[PDB]
Amino acid sequence: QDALVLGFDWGKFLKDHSYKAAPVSCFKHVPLYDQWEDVMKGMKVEVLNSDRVYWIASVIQTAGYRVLLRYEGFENDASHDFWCNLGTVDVHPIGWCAINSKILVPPRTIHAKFTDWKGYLMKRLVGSRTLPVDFHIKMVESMKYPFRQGMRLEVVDKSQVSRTRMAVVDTVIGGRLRLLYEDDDDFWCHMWSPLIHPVGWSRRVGHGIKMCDAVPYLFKKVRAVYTEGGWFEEGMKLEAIDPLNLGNICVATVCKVLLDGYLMICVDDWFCYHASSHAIFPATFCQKNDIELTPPKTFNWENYLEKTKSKAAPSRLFNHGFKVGMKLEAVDLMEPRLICVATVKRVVHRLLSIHFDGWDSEYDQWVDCESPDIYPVGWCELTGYQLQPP
Repeated sequence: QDALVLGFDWGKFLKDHSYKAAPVSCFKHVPLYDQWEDVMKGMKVEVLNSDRVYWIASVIQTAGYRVLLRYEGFENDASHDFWCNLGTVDVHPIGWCAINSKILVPPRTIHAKFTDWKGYLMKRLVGSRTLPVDFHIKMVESMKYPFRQGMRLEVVDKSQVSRTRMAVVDTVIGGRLRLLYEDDDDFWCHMWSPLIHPVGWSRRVGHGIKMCDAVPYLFKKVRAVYTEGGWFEEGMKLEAIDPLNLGNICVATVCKVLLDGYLMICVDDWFCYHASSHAIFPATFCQKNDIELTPPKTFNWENYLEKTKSKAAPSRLFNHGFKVGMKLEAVDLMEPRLICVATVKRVVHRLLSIHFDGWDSEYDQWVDCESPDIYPVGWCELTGYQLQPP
């Protein structure tokens, strides 16, 4: 028992501490997102009986992809409750045993409760919901990814974030890509990462670049931006999450206007943000929202604009269910191969502060609520990815 070290168990973690998990419906980029919440408490499934025979269980609690199940017949007895990740093969809709010549057997723990188990189950199933038709089928289908090993793309260079660099796709897992540079070092991101781009992008838009190809339609397209009046102009001041230090929201400047609504932003090296990005904010955003602003190398915006003879980028140029204390799995964007137990520490409109459980607060990351680098509880289990414990 003590020999079998399988790593982090969300179940043992969440039971002890009465924690809430961000639900699957908060994450648009994950498997089963579009089939979810036809998952709810009291839903009935056929599952393996562990005390190959199956039995019926009911959802007591949900945490990301994982459901806490209670075998039918236990009623209020919670001592045999068990967790099930809904991305596994051995959870089924009611009726599945009948079509697959399988047999329903009560757990040995409660088998002597009733003689007429069939009648008991009938009374328990009247008006019950079960899993969708083709639920696991629609899931393995959504997890055939457009990005394949061998596809070439442009990725911002971690060592010089003001240029892109060529990379070949190496591994695809759950929409996450492992990248290898054209010229032992590697890079992990999500297929929706604003960091990756089709070949010919940088030259087209005016982005610095070090210097078969994945085609434009494989890549997440950005939002159109509407504004009455002028655009962003070089020299305009704002606030931006520092890409090199994601715990920090910094005093920043529009350093270059590129094509297609893209901007090179500098901290007062340059980094490209789209104008629709949620990682840029109008001057005084942090002050209005009780977020520590990182000043240039007692900061005050009016005084700064004055000392520097600058203007603030106008507010009109800038453009879910998460709650403080919710658990999730978060990429450590400083080492993106690592996905870790995390907690939502702050919710400020669209912005989340994600805290890595066990790690110091300096390691906290600001990310948008729709970031592709945060995942529900059970996600690493569902895809086969390794989760880092607290």
